[PDB]
Amino acid sequence: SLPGDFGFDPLGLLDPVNSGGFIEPKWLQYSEVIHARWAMLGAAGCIAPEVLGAAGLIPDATNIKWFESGVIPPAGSYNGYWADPYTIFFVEIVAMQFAELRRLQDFRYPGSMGQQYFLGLEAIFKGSGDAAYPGGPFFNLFNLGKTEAAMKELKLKEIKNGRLAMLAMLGYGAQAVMTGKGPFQNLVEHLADPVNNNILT
Amino acid sequence: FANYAKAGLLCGNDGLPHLIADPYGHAGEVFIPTFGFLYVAGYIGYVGRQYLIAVKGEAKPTDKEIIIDVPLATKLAWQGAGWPLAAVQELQRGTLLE
Amino acid sequence: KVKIAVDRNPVETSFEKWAKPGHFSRTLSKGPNTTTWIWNLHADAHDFDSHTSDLEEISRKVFSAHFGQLGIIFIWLSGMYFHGARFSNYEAWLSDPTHIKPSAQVVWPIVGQEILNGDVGGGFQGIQITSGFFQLWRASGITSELQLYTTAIGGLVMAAAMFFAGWFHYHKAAPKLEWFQNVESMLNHHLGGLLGLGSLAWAGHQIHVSLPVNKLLDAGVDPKEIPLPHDLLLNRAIMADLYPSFAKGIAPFFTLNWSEYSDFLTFKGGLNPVTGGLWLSDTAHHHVAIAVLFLVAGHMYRTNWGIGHSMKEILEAHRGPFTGEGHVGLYEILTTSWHAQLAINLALFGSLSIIVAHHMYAMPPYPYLATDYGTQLSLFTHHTWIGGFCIVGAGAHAAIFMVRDYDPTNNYNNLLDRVIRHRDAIISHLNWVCIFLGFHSFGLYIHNDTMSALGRPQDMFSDTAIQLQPVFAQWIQNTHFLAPQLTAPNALAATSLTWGGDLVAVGGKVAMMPISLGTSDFMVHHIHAFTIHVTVLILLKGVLFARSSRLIPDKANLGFRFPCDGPGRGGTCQVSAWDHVFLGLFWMYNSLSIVIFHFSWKMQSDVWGTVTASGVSHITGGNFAQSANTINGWLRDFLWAQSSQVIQSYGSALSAYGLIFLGAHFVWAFSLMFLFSGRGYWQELIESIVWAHNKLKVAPAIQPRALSITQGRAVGVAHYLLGGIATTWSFFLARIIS
Amino acid sequence: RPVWFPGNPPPAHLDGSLAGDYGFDPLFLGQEPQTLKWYVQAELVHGRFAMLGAAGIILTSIGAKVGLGFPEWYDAGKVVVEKNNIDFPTLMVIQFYLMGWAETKRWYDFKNPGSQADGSFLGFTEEFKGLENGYPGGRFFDPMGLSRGDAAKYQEYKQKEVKNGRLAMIACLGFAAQYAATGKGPLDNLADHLADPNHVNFATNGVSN
Amino acid sequence: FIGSSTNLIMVASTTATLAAFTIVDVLAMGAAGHGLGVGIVLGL
Amino acid sequence: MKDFTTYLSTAPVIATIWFTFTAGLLIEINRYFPDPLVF
Ligand SMILES: CC1=C[C@H](O)CC(C)(C)[C@H]1/C=C/C(C)=C/C=C/C(C)=C/C=C/C=C(C)/C=C/C=C(C)/C=C/C1=C(C)C[C@H](O)CC1(C)C
Ligand SMILES: CC1=C[C@H](O)CC(C)(C)[C@H]1/C=C/C(C)=C/C=C/C(C)=C/C=C/C=C(C)/C=C/C=C(C)/C=C/C1=C(C)C[C@H](O)CC1(C)C
Ligand SMILES: CC1=C(/C=C/C(C)=C/C=C/C(C)=C/C=C/C=C(C)/C=C/C=C(C)/C=C/C2=C(C)CCCC2(C)C)C(C)(C)CCC1
Ligand SMILES: CC1=C(/C=C/C(C)=C/C=C/C(C)=C\C=C\C=C(C)\C=C\C=C(C)\C=C\C2=C(C)CCCC2(C)C)C(C)(C)CCC1
Repeated sequence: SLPGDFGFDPLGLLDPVNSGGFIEPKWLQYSEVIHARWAMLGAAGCIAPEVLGAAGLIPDATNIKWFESGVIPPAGSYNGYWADPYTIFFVEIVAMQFAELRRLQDFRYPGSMGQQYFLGLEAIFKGSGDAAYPGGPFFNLFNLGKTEAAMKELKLKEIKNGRLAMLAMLGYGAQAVMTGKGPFQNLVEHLADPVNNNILT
Repeated sequence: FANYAKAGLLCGNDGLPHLIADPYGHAGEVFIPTFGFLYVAGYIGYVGRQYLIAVKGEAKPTDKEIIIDVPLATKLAWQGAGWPLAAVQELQRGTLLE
Repeated sequence: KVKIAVDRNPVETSFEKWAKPGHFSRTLSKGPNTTTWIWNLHADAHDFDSHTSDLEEISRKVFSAHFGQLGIIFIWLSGMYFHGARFSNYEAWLSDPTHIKPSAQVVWPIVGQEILNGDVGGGFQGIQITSGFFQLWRASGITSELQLYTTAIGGLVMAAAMFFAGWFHYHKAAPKLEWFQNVESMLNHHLGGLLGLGSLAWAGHQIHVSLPVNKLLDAGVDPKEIPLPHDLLLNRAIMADLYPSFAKGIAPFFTLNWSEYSDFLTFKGGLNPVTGGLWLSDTAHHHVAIAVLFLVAGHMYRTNWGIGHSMKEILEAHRGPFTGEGHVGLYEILTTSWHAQLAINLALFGSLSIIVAHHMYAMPPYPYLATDYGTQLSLFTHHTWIGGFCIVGAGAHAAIFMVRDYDPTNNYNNLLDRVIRHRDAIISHLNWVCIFLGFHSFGLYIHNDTMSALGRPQDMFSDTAIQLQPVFAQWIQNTHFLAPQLTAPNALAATSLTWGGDLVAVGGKVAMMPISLGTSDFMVHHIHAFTIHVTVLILLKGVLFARSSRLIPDKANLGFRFPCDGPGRGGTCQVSAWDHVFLGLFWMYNSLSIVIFHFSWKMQSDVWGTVTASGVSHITGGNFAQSANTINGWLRDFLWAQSSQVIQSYGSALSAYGLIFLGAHFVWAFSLMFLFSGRGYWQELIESIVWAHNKLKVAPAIQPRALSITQGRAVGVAHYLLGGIATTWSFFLARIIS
Repeated sequence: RPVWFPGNPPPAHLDGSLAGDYGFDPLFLGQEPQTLKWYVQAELVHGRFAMLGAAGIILTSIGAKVGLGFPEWYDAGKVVVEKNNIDFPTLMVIQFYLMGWAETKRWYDFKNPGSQADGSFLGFTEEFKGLENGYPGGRFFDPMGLSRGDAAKYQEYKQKEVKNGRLAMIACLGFAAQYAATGKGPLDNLADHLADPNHVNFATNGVSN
Repeated sequence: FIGSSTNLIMVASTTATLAAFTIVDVLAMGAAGHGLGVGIVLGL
Repeated sequence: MKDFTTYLSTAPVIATIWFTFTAGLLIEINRYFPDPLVF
């Protein structure tokens, strides 16, 4: 019934007999998807400057590696920002508090977020019975997957780009600790001398 | 040391202050404190008396020895301030003894 | 199919049962008529087996109970760190170990307690600690208090998480019986994840944090001036400079060129001469090996794939002629009885804590450990105790299994049956061997006292006159020091200086030196072995006849915990298994007490002291070998002479130890009232007192009752132990600190 | 109806009948209805004292930040005391008498609806009536008689009053935790933040607080 | 890297142990040959 | 919370909330009036 089912569970997690807590079918399909959606943001978001900068669109300052942005101060922090990294992290917490807890309240109560006023948006945030796939004019402006078949296939398309982008992030990290360079400088140096620029070296 | 010299206690050949326990040079050593106790002990005892009796008539009294009726106890607590005046009057009245 | 099985929301989480004491039993739930109620509800608070017959509910209770325990322990660990950060001398102690006394407690200024804040060094006034945290901290590479604060806050969070975990796994998602029975999986995960990955990741801490920071400190450079342990990670230039093989990175690892890692992964042994502790490099390699061993070991048992052993198969295989059917039936027992498991586990934990004491005695693993005699005596005595207790507990629960769980009809087992069928021979032989041992150990001391009193020293058991040499022990010592040459070539020095030579000393004090073994040592060991055999006699007799004997054939029906079966049969006082545990505790206390006395006298006389012009002055001047051969020698040269510092501890920082010295005697003696008497007297006393109450209308509804016979015994043994142990506690610490 | 934690339904003991009732008692404090009748007055008075106090700082502080005459709220007690003739112990004791009187009478209206109503005072009968736990009204407490005007007009103010109450209580404690973390006045804390808001936050000096 | 006495012996011990079959057998007898081989190289 | 308060009014809890009170009281009085052998 879940999309991305190619039958891969050595560890009997999704087995619904005597389930409890966070080892719940409804729950994990959710995680994987939200995981997928974030992972694809990170994958395309980590590289883009290193690429676009090298491409010569982005100035000399901005064109940094992913771990040199000021997330991990000791690996490098940026300067040229609207503010310091901590006056940001607060603007983050308030926002992600709102926009993650709301999303939790659709999971917890389907109908909720539809009733209690929220600057006109309460009309929007009704849900879709299914949690992972809310839609409505906010989160599906183009009304794509107009049929049940075309939707199920788009749900197939989503999870696979995701799972790939999650491994890609497991990539960029495990890669950055051993190399100490960004996964686009690793790629171009690997085009130049495939056997010299390698794990084994 | 200065505040025992001002108090005027009797110090022996030892160099330590000994105490006087009968009559009036050294009343405050024992004679005053003594009443202090018999009061506060009598206070505690008579509050405890008025609690156990006040429960006694209520189907199962044993529950009130454990899940103590706090707002009963805290009313008896203050009532137990004037206890010798009640304790005497109760010895008079003849409700004090079985 | 080993898999996650859980019940959803089995118990609602309102305070409806808090407000009802004794909810857990139908008997107590009715309320108190007598005061005995009060005791009973605390006695049986954790006794889940009598509450319910359901193995599921019990199983859910037991670990949630364990999550609660772990929460408490974290909170405890949190405590020590915080105080070590907030109320301590550690930074002062991280700059002149030799001349600062470790302190991590301050008293408030009221009621003269101020005097307890003693002259401990580093410009700080306080209580000298003997827990040994300061050395842990140096071993872990801790340099500043801030770090201790941060560790403390982490422990508090972990406490919260464990408490959450325990509520969760009972009130939201309680695992199913099936779950708890996945023994093979439990064993594998505990061996490989917990121990294996534990010592592996630790070894990570040791190789990346401990080893570098330690070398710079031992070099002598000011701790404030020492680089921070994350910069060791991102600047490996500092690590390359300290040990060269880092230049090659993790390449030598994969290429199997491990010999290049001989910089920080050694096998030298002995002590670090500048600190009197084991090499951290030896320890790092120790944990590295151990991690691999445990990791591969944790892949023995069958789980969700064909591969792996089955416990039941290995058990059912192992049978022979003399035993009949052998191990058969044991798996089923040890997958259905918590008691049996508890019994096993307590025996081996306990044994472990004692071996930990010794191995920590002989091989000080922390910096400036060996030379902090207070810490060393405290730790060895402590760990020797808790072991003691745990072993007796093993016996207790073994018997509880024997009474409550054993059912031959349903869960048969023959090993057990054959043991039961010849118990009489076992107990009779243990009896014999114990009288033997008693005579040929105590008897030797009495003989010595008599010969010494009658003016015949040439007839005594002593190195001078009689020789009873520990020839074996001396052989093994011989083999141990010569081992680095022949049987362990790659090892540079000995494991310990108490076997080898090379007397290593720090700050003018003796860290460690060869321990001579003579007649006196021959004596005390055989006393021990006597004491252990007696304790085993009591406890084994307790467990084997828990169910039935010639006197009481139906003892099994009467319970584990019960006083007697009357004055009949001539009199049947203390027949129960509990009573065996009862008496077992006294002999255990006896045995353990001679061990630690042995330890303390041994250490002050033959080992510890100051180091002068090419020579050694021991604390008690090697009197042991000549004095410990008579009871009078203990009485005078140990007890009488050593108690000096405790008895005059008044007016000082150590006065609390004098107070506790007296208080512990008080409480010890106080136990004797309960132990020597019986509740018949007490109940009549109580009758008269109750009269007096009723006369004044002050009688309680909860009818005042004397303690049960069993409770009298429990209170007795408890106060006896607490008194005894606390007295020895005040003794040693005031002694060794002063 | 609107709630504190949208989606999560409000607890039974809250009706939507009381002013500023947003289904918020996550700790089950005000469950037993008497013990909540008690808290609806604590909250009101707390908020009324807090409002007077916040209005009390917010005007002195601009008065000090408009002309160099008025003192900062922190060091503005001694400035009142030292400069002027008066002593501390007596004020503190005078206060306790008047506030003692004022409270001890409100004290015996919580337990007894219309107690002080009996005229047992200065013949003032009708002014010390009950009315509604938290709003006493009459010619003294509600001189203009918004209390005795209209049903809706008064209901809306209960709403206004508790909210302002709760905002002033927040506001006040900021004043108190802002002097603490930065050692300055609340229109120096406000001027510094308007000129360079991205940098002059807590992030600078004001820690987790 | 594909050359020295380190690797020559490792590949020989794996193919020797495997010769003595679903998914569970390969990862086992593969870890046997590697469980074997490592001691030969750290040895010789 | 009728239930939670009954628990807080249990014997062992009251005893402790009572003893920390009459302990403090006696520590407190020994602070501002230190070291008495009279009054
Ligand atoms: C399924 C299963 C099944 C069976 O039964 C068993 C097994 C197989 C075991 C299992 C498992 C699997 C796996 C492995 C998984 C994984 C996952 C992942 C990795 C995820 C990620 C995931 C991931 C993610 C989300 C991520 C994200 C990220 C992001 C946003 C980023 C961001 C950023 C950026 C841009 C920039 C800056 O400067 C930095 C940062 C800030 C950093
Ligand atoms: C919802 C909605 C609604 C409406 O109606 C419509 C619309 C609007 C359309 C929609 C939206 C959408 C969106 C937003 C999307 C997104 C996407 C993405 C971003 C993806 C990614 C995605 C991504 C991905 C896969 C990624 C991947 C990656 C990879 C493989 C990587 C690789 C690598 C590595 C590791 C390493 C090396 O050294 C380098 C490289 C070679 C580089
Ligand atoms: C660098 C790095 C790191 C680290 C890591 C480590 C260092 C780990 C290790 C780990 C390990 C180190 C593991 C191991 C495992 C092992 C095993 C699992 C084994 C097994 C074995 C067996 C199972 C056996 C077998 C056999 C034999 C030998 C004989 C007969 C046959 C058989 C087959 C049975 C991390 C990631 C954190 C981060 C990034 C970087
Ligand atoms: C002055 C003095 C003195 C002397 C004293 C004396 C000589 C005394 C006597 C006394 C006596 C000869 C007494 C008698 C008594 C009797 C009786 C008969 C009692 C009774 C009691 C009761 C009845 C009680 C009750 C109660 C109360 C009131 C409260 C609480 C509760 C109770 C219930 C307990 C001296 C020199 C020392 C010091 C100085 C001062």
